[PDB]
Amino acid sequence: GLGTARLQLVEFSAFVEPQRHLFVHISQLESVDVRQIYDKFPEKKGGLRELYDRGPPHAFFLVKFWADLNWGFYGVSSQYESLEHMTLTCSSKVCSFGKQVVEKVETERAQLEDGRFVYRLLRSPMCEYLVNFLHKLRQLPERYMMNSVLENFTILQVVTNRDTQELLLCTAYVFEVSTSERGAQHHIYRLVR
Ligand SMILES: O=C(CSc1nnc[nH]1)Nc1ccc([C@]23C[C@H]4C[C@H](C[C@H](C4)C2)C3)cc1
Repeated sequence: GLGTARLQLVEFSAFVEPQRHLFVHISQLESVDVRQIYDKFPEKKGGLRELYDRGPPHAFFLVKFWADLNWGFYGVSSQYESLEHMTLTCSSKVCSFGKQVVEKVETERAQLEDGRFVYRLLRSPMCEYLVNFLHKLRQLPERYMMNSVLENFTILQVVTNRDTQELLLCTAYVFEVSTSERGAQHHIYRLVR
């Protein structure tokens, strides 16, 4: 369960269309030390270090993906939900070799549905950098080469209460490549210290 009392992730996927092909997908708990991965994110400000210091720790998660790169419109879809009416700020930092190369900030207001509030950020066009990176990563002859390249590639997703500036969720994404026989997969972890 990737979430807290105030906010949970319902679904998340990154895909390409001409049906959809999902490179990664979450639809709806072990632990990992944050110390392990200060290096793969920015550090001197707004880093994983600074954010985890502020807390709360229970809002910090790690997701390892094994992506399916064997298959247009390149999109990302995400959905959150909560019991409180809120307006969310969703920040996404793509990092290469610890350095931020993309920051994407989006806003989504609560939508009342079935006795709860949903937050649907759907078919958001995948940024030009990742589309370009993806088509290159595709070219590689071996999976072990893809994994070598990917071990210096991470994403940091921060979801804050726009109105109260409070952190609701912080997710760290790291990536490997799966085979065709073994579909896309994910393993969600809890960040601790
Ligand atoms: O994390 C987010 C939030 S959305 C966004 N921010 N900028 C653009 N889009 N999206 C996300 C996630 C994962 C992937 C990728 C990364 C590797 C592995 C696999 C195939 C491709 C290469 C693409 C999954 C792209 C995007």
